[PDB]
Amino acid sequence: NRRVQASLASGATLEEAWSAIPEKLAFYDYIGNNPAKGGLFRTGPMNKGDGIAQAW
Amino acid sequence: MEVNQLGLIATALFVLVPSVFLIILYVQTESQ
Amino acid sequence: MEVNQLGLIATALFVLVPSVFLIILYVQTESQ
Amino acid sequence: METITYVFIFACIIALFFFAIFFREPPRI
Amino acid sequence: TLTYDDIVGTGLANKCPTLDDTARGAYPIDSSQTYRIARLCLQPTTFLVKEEPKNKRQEAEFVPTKLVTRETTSLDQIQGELKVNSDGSLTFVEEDGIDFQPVTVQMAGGERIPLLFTVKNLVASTQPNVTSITTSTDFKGEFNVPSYRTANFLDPKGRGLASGYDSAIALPQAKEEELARANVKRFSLTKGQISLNVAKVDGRTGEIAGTFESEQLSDDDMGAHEPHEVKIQGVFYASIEP
Amino acid sequence: AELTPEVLTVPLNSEGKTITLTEKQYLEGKRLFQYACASCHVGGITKTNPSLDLRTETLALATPPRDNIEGLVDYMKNPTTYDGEQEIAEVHPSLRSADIFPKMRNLTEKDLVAIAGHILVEPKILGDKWGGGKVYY
Amino acid sequence: NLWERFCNWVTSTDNRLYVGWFGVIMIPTLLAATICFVIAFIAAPPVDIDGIREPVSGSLLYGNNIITGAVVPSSNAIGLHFYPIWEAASLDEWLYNGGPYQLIIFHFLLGASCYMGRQWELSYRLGMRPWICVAYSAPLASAFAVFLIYPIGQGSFSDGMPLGISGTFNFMIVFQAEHNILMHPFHQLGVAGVFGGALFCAMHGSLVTSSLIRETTETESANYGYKFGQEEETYNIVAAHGYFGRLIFQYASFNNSRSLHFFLAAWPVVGVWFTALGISTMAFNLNGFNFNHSVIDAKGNVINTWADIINRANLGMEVMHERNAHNFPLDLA
Amino acid sequence: METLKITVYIVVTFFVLLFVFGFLSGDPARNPK
Amino acid sequence: LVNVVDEKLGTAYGEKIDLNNTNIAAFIQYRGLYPTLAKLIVKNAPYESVEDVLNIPGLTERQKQILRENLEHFTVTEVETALVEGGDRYNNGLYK
Ligand code: CLA
Ligand code: CLA
Ligand code: CLA
Ligand code: CLA
Ligand SMILES: CC(C)=CCC/C(C)=C/CC/C(C)=C/CC/C(C)=C/CC/C(C)=C/CC/C(C)=C/CC/C(C)=C/CC/C(C)=C/CC/C(C)=C/CC1=CC(=O)C(C)=C(C)C1=O
Ligand SMILES: CCCCCCCCCCCCCCCC(=O)OC[C@H](CO[C@@H]1O[C@H](CS(=O)(=O)O)[C@@H](O)[C@H](O)[C@H]1O)OC(=O)CCCCCCCCCCCCCCC
Ligand SMILES: CCCCCCCCCCCCCCCC(=O)OC[C@H](COP(=O)(O)OC[C@@H](O)CO)OC(=O)CCCCCCCCCCCCCCC
Ligand code: HEC
Ligand SMILES: CC1=C(/C=C/C(C)=C/C=C/C(C)=C/C=C/C=C(C)/C=C/C=C(C)/C=C/C2=C(C)CCCC2(C)C)C(C)(C)CCC1
Ligand code: OEX
Ligand SMILES: [Cl-]
Ligand SMILES: [Cl-]
Repeated sequence: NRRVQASLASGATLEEAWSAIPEKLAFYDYIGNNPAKGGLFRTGPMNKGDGIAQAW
Repeated sequence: MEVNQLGLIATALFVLVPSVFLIILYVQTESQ
Repeated sequence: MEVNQLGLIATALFVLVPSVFLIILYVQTESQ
Repeated sequence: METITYVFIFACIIALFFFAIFFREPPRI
Repeated sequence: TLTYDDIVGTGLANKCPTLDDTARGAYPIDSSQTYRIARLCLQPTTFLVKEEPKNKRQEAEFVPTKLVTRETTSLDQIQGELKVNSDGSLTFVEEDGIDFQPVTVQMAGGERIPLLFTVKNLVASTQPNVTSITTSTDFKGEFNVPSYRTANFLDPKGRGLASGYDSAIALPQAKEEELARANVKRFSLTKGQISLNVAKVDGRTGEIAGTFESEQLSDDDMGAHEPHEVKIQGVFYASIEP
Repeated sequence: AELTPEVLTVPLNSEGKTITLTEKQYLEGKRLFQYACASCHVGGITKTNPSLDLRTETLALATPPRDNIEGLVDYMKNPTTYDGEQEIAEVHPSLRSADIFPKMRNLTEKDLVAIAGHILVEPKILGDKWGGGKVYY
Repeated sequence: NLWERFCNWVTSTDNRLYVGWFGVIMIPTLLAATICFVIAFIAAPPVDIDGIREPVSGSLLYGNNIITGAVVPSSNAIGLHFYPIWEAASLDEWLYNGGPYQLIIFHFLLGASCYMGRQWELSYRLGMRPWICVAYSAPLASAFAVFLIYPIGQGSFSDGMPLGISGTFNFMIVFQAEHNILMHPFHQLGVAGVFGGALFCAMHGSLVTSSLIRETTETESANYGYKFGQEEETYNIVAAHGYFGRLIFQYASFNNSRSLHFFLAAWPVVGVWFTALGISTMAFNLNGFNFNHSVIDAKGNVINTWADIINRANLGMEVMHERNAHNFPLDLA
Repeated sequence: METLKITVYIVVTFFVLLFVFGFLSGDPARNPK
Repeated sequence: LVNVVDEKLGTAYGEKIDLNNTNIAAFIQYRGLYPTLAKLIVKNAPYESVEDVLNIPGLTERQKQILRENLEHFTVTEVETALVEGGDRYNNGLYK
């Protein structure tokens, strides 16, 4: 939100500001990557759960 | 039911490996 | 490779069971 | 998993060679 | 003068002829005459394959690869008609010669990319008014890229186009609607782009040399899968004859 | 099944005239064919040019017609292409080029008739096997 | 007298495994070939054996099992050219062209040849007779035939026997279609050598076991009737000969144990020697008997035999083997 | 690769020299009698 | 996804000698076409019609009438890339 507000302050449209956000940064802001959301016998990689992330 | 396919061998080896260990030790104790 | 899901367990038992049988017999012989 | 099984058996055989040679039952006259 | 027994096994057989640094002259083109290329030679030094992007939809880059088919990549003895068209511009029309070489390169990850490095039916033109072929003369045109395998080629299961089975015989009662792309073979024919940049000219012999850059598609395995975008760079040598 | 005279009866020229070969004559034409032809013409095919065979149907459509004794003997003297547009004795064994094809030197006129006959008789015995290839082996 | 200490340990008879001077070469080479084989059999990428840009997968990680797995022969483009690692621009190229194959078999053939010599060496150190190595020459020649001699005569190591189970079968089938090895009197002597070997092995084994002198009871193994290094023979050859001499006739049986055992060595070794030479001679295209269209009736019709049926089977392998590698009607290479 | 070639060449030479000098070191004498 | 080669067998190509696709070896099935005229036909291919084969430069009056006697055995379909590439018209990989 700090990076978006900075973009809006520089005179960019709402579509431009959010487009400047790295997909890697948005991916960190997703509870599926939270290590406190798994299960003891939910085995394997995280991609076995929510799936393999393709795009934002 | 769509269970874990590795669940079968994991359960079987969970039983066999330590059970065999005890059977080995026992039989060789009686033969003494 | 889309192989049989029972291939792993069938191979594991085919090794383990008769080999365990032999190991058991051996250890109770050396103890005699 | 097939590969792991094949290699595991091969590994056991090689191990068996080592024990059947250096830790064999010593032949006595 | 070198002979075959001096070159055999050295790798120089895959090397295009070169011109010394003192060859920066110009070969005059007289519109009254008819010209030809008696020998065109293309030696690749770098193969670039465009990575198939994730889902980012931003520009896909060409990554460096490694050649595994050794020194079997050079085109040579390519001859054709060099026409002087109305606006003074020159245009080369490829006719015959060793105008193709199968090449397999390996990408990071281990993926192998077979491709038919070729310039078949190349028609490359220059800018208008070329009184002489100088060291700033550029040749740009297009060529045809035929299928990597021809029509008689049989896959490991004996399927093909002009020959072979037309189904998966190992699976007699399998639904063929899924294996349709692997059962039905297709012969590809795509277009290629290439730019020949002259850097050296010997006006007394009619010999030119420089670097080229071509863009084409790789092998599609007779329609089995999607081809890759391949870029080939290297040097070239050509001799002009009236 | 035997080697009857009607089997050994082969066309002489291109206007209906025929000739009945003897059994020994056929055995001679067989021996001479193995001597100076078999290398390229085993079973009626052509190893150095599989597009042309020694089948009677093929010989008939040649120019000039080669489905007779008169035609084959002439070919063994002055061989030409299938259309007869050019002479090829420089690359095909013949009396005309027996200097570069030494096996054609000791071949008499009688020897050529026997060979020509064997070429015509054989497909009447083997059928489509003659000039068929490995398919009919 | 320091180099002498090294020589003594090398030629030492008190080592658990004898080293020897042949072993000085044998041990590194065999280890080299073995290590490379294990790695290649598991993790090697596909190999373009026929040199037509058609890579053949042979390793486990690339979709093979134990039965279909193989180390694939070097490319046909290479031929008989020596192709070490340092002759390739990269390991990727080296693997693509069948590099591991040459590395293994060359280290192996060297190691195996030294193995034979190593057998003579220990026998000399122990005061034995030295011809056990001569018996080992029979399988060693067989390995030399399919790994070295046949590629030489054919002009490529791509026509060498692949290091795999299915690849071996591929070698046998293609061989029959081109050499008719079955109708070759040397393979037939080889078959007679291995069938007879197995027969005589079962035969000798049964007759000695049958004539075992009772030293044990019914509640224990008969093997415990023999002690390692005992002076007395464990069986009765007189009784054994009495039996086999009546099974056929006495003059068809051996009363001499030395003469009998020599026959046991001679028969399969000589037999394998011939089938070894069979591959070696068929390597230069001196092929098996050809009786195709040999029987002819009075008219001239071909009367087929069992040989012509064999031919039809050979035609099937021929026209299908390496379906993309031939551009001309005659299969010479 | 040049480094590898030199390394193997030296390794091979070393062992071959052991084989030659080894058997030249009175091998017939090395026997029980 | 259709096999163009099989699909082309359902056209005139499967009945007559296609002057734009058929391998040169098929000209042997008729009199005086192989190999002279056969080479000329394939070389000057393709043709929009069968009769265009009569306008090949260098033909003699004898050659023209031979072609005329075999027009009924000829046909012309669209050039198939799968039949003309790799020099298949001169060698389709089929012998005996
Ligand atoms: C410190 C140890 C450790 C850790 C933290 C991890 C972590 C990981 N491993 Mg690894 N792994 C380890 C050791 C470890 N591994 C070892 C030693 C091996 C060799 C056998 C492996 C073999 C291995 C494989 C083959 C795989 C992983 C995978 C994984 C991932 C998923 C794990 C999972 O789902 O577990 C599940 C955990 C459990 C179900 C919990 C088990 C609890 C036990 C059964 C309790 C036993 C209780 C006892 C019997 C009772 C006693 C009673 C008392 C009275 C005595 C993760 C990244 C997976 C992956 O993503 O690969 C890409 C995968 O496929 N690991
Ligand atoms: C016992 C040791 C030994 C031997 C005999 C060999 C032999 C071989 N190795 Mg191996 N290798 C060895 C150890 C050995 N290797 C070890 C320990 C390693 C691990 C580092 C390797 C790693 C290795 C690699 C990576 C490669 C080889 C390869 C080779 C081949 C070519 C070698 C070469 O060019 O030598 C050149 C040596 C000489 C010219 C010797 C010069 C000095 C002598 C005295 C000259 C006279 C020789 C003459 C034959 C007489 C000998 C005496 C007597 C028999 C009469 C060959 C099959 C290559 C291969 O397989 O290519 C396909 C290959 O790529 N080796
Ligand atoms: C029905 C049984 C039978 C018999 C009698 C034979 C017999 C023969 N086979 Mg055949 N074979 C058989 C089954 C049989 N085969 C089967 C089921 C298979 C698998 C499908 C094969 C596969 C096979 C192969 C692949 C080959 C043969 C060959 C042979 C020959 C040598 C075999 C040999 O040395 O064996 C080993 C056994 C011995 C050495 C013991 C002695 C054997 C001889 C023949 C006994 C002779 C007795 C004598 C006539 C008695 C004299 C009495 C008095 C005057 C003193 C021989 C003609 C080989 C061949 O073609 O050779 C020309 C060959 O290459 N066989
Ligand atoms: C009944 C049928 C039959 C029989 C009995 C045989 C019998 C034989 N065939 Mg024939 N064959 C048959 C049918 C048959 N064939 C058919 C139908 C075909 C046509 C498809 C063929 C095609 C054919 C071919 C093409 C070849 C044979 C060969 C052979 C021989 C194989 C054994 C050999 O070479 O040992 C010899 C022993 C060895 C090769 C082993 C060497 C071992 C080395 C020294 C050491 C290895 C160590 C190892 C790597 C590690 C050990 C580890 C351990 C210490 C822990 C033998 C004479 C082969 C032959 O004659 O080779 C000379 C051969 O090349 N056959
Ligand atoms: C209805 C009616 C008429 C009824 C009447 C019946 C009647 C009264 C009949 C009587 C008349 C009559 C005799 C009829 C028979 C007619 C006839 C000709 C029958 C023959 C049939 C026939 C051909 C049979 C086959 C013959 C045969 C088996 C030949 C075998 C030849 C052969 C393979 C020999 C090899 C033997 C050999 C080399 C052995 C050594 C190798 C070896 C490993 C030996 C192992 C070994 C050997 C030892 O030696 C000892 C010591 C020990 C330790 C040992 O390891
Ligand atoms: C018109 C052609 C004319 C011929 C032309 C040449 C043809 C070839 C001739 C070859 C002659 C060879 C003579 C060999 C003598 C010998 O080996 O003695 C060695 C022993 C001595 O016997 C033992 O001999 C002893 C006496 S003595 O000391 O040896 O003199 C005696 O005490 C004992 O009882 C006895 O068993 O012989 C035997 O033990 C008998 C069985 C040996 C069989 C021959 C050896 C194996 C042959 C090949 C087998 C595989 C072939 C088939 C493979 C599929
Ligand atoms: C108890 C017998 C069991 C035999 C089972 C196998 C039969 C095979 C077909 C017939 C073979 C004919 C040849 C016999 C040859 C013959 O004559 O045998 C005879 C022999 C008895 O001989 P003697 O008692 O005279 O032996 C004297 C001793 O001093 C040994 O020398 O019988 C056996 O050895 C039994 C053991 C066989 C074991 C075979 C291997 C079994 C492997 C089983 C693996 C199971 C895996 C399970 C996984 C879940
Ligand atoms: C290898 C050098 C050959 C030998 C030996 C013989 N012939 Fe041949 N022949 C050969 C070729 C390559 C061809 C076809 C080329 C061409 O354009 O003709 C032929 C053709 C014939 C023909 C014509 C068949 C036809 O369809 O018209 C005939 C009649 C013929 N050859 C006969 C013949 C005889 C009798 C031979 C033994 C003396 C003989 N040929 C040997 C190649 C070779
Ligand atoms: C953990 C893990 C895993 C695996 C497991 C396994 C499977 C293991 C195994 C292991 C093993 C199974 C091991 C083995 C080993 C063996 C050995 C180690 C042996 C050795 C031997 C030797 C060394 C010997 C040698 C010799 C000599 C010395 C000389 C003579 C010859 C001989 C050879 C004898 C998995 C994959 C799941 C996953 C990941 C993790
Ligand atoms: O590569 Mn393996 O096999 Ca001796 O033959 Mn020719 O090449 Mn290929 O065909 Mn048949
Ligand atoms: Cl094959
Ligand atoms: Cl070829």
